[PDB]
Amino acid sequence: PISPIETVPVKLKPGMDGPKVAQWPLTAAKIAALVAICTEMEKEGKISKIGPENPYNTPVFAIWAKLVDFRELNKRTQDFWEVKSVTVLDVGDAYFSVPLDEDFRKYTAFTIPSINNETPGIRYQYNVLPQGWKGSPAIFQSSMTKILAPFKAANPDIVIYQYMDDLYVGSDLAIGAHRTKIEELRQHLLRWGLTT
Repeated sequence: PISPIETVPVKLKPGMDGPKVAQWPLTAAKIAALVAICTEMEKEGKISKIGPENPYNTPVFAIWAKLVDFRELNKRTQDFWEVKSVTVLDVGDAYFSVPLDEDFRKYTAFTIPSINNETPGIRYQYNVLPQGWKGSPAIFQSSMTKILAPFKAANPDIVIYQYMDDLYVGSDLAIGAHRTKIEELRQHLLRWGLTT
């Protein structure tokens, strides 16, 4: 889903405009692939079609996994403040549940190419943290930290540590009472839109 957390305000570096990078033609398999991916993403509110008033563009590609090449956007984006039983929870896909600042969404515009240069191509922008964008790790870690604050309070007998994309949970609880804690954690995250 999309987490009910407030967005972090983000800006381009001073005197900078958004990227306008031309999209590489894609393999017909790749385009059909992206179209299915984006369709669900749109259905889920993760991305939105955009109008002629958005002039920006960043190249995407498929690998099916959609990949965005935010090289150019990353250069124009402000800097961020970069910061026994053990379970490692993969929260990599939970980026797509954290809202992206509304005023910044327009800079993430991308185009899925049209088959055979026929149609114009569908334009979308992100409503959530895109992967590979400069500020996602820092905004995600920060949001994750606020979401976990109440859980850590109630369970100070557990060490929750995040290396980006992974949540490391450790405790000296027996394998059963620890596994139960992992499950209470997963349900708490779920309350907040994050699925793990």
